Amino acid sequence: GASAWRRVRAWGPWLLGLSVAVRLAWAYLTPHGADLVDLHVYVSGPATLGHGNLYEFTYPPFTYPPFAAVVFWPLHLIPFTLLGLCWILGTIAALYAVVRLSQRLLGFDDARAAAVWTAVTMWTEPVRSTLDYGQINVLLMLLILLAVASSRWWISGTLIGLAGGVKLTPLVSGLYFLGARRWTTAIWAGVVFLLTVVVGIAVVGEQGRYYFTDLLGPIATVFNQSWRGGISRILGHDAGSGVLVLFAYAVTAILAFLAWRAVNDRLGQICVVEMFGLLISPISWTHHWVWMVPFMVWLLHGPWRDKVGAKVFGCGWLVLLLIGVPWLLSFAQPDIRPWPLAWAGLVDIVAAIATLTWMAVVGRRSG
Amino acid sequence: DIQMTQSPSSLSASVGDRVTITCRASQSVSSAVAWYQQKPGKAPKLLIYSASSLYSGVPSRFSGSRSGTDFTLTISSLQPEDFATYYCQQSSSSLITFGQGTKVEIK
Amino acid sequence: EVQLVESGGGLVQPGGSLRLSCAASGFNFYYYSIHWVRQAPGKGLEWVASISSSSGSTSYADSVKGRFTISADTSKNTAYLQMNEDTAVYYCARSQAVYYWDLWWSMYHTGFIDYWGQGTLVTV
Repeated sequence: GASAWRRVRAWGPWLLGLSVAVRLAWAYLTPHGADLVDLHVYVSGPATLGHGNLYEFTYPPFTYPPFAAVVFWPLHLIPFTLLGLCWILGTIAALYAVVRLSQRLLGFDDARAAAVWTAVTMWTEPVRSTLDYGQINVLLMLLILLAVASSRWWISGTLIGLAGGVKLTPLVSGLYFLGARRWTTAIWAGVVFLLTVVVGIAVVGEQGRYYFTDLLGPIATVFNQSWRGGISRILGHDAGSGVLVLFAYAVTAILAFLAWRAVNDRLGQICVVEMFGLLISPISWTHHWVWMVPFMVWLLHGPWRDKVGAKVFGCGWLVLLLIGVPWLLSFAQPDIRPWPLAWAGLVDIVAAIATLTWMAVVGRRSG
Repeated sequence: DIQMTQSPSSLSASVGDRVTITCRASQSVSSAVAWYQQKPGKAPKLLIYSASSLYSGVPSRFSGSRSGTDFTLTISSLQPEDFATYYCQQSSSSLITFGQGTKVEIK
Repeated sequence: EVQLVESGGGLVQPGGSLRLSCAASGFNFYYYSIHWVRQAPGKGLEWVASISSSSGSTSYADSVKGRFTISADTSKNTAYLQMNEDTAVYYCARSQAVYYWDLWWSMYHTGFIDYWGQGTLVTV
């Protein structure tokens, strides 16, 4: 029984050190293995400063706030190969730090167990596809977790503001921070965000206002795993603000609220908040689902570890994420729908809905 | 090391009387303070933890504290005669220190 | 449910060594911490040592002569090993840790849960 689990993590560092060698070989020994198109867009964007426009840019477009351009400006000096070498190492280092933060938030620590966890979960579909393009999701997750784990107002506020300046999606953590009654954190984060907007306006040729105006002014693919994507896939035409999308998001709001009320610890609350944010977002690719690792760790090591439901859900989530159902379906997706194939693009949505319902019911029956 | 000081002067154990005990600390223990109750010949038992969080299952010692570098317990009633010895500690400096403080009944 | 039992009490001589044992039932050591507290006869409580049961043992106060190891998942054993102080009564208790990060990692303890154990009668 427990004898098998004990001896596996006694040699955590070399299984982490074994998968990294395979990961750094796949990129540098396969055709189209180390293109890093997103890192290319990140770097070759701020190069057009002092001449031309950063938004009249194409790469065989840059649609990030000017604060990101200011941040990435001191990156075109370094040769691209060295930066590409360092980026992946930073990514796995951030993942290891995230697992360590989750362990400490539970109430214990173990370096070997964290190494084994990172080695096992490095190849999950969201994490697997995250570092294929060169995205920055893991760093933002690490920043949010560091802000959550801290106890000082200024540290957390500055971390949240800086994380939300570069990308506009990780501003949903304010919902959790208001839920935990940690006031003045939202105020300091808002001040930091406004200073980031001001400096972005000042550094570039007043392009931030135009960027925000254009922001207000494909989604039918199978990679998009949000409500809008699934409704559009089933219907065949764009859903938008339809007569069922309001009910579809409506009932997910109430399920998320009930599930949040069920749990009464930091990691569970932040996991439910991030799941709600993932489900509500209009465009949420599969690489945005890197938040299922802390949720899995909470399922396996949290207070509810004594139930035989939590175990079933954890194992099912692990196998489902490892298999990668939408990636498999992507080979059948038409260019622009047979219903046995169109009805399978909602597996992650139904899994999340079932998890929310189960947590809500077990929270209700416990009073 | 962070020392502790109390005022072992509680007496007369009159039924329904209020109780106040002070644990005067040094340095900064932050909010990592707990209190215990022990009867003669028996092991102690936790009463209040986190310096402001009451436990689950203590009906006769419903109180709190201040957390402003000085800690008090408001034992509103003394119905079961609550004859025991109470202690305060800290668990912040990687070392744990205790105190004193008993209660006696009327003559 | 949760139980803690001690057995290593005796009448050791002024010089030598002895060991203690505090077993458990109904929970797992991987999520909690174990401490030992002693009390001289006619005096107050005094803390001796602390452990994490997941990473390692520290906090040996100033009379540093004990060992205080744990054999996790092997009969749920907690054992102390003294190389000599004075007559007292020793207890074993359980607690939980809380972590915080302010430019560096600091931690404290929640407080020993009501799951205490009865004492021993060691005597030099």
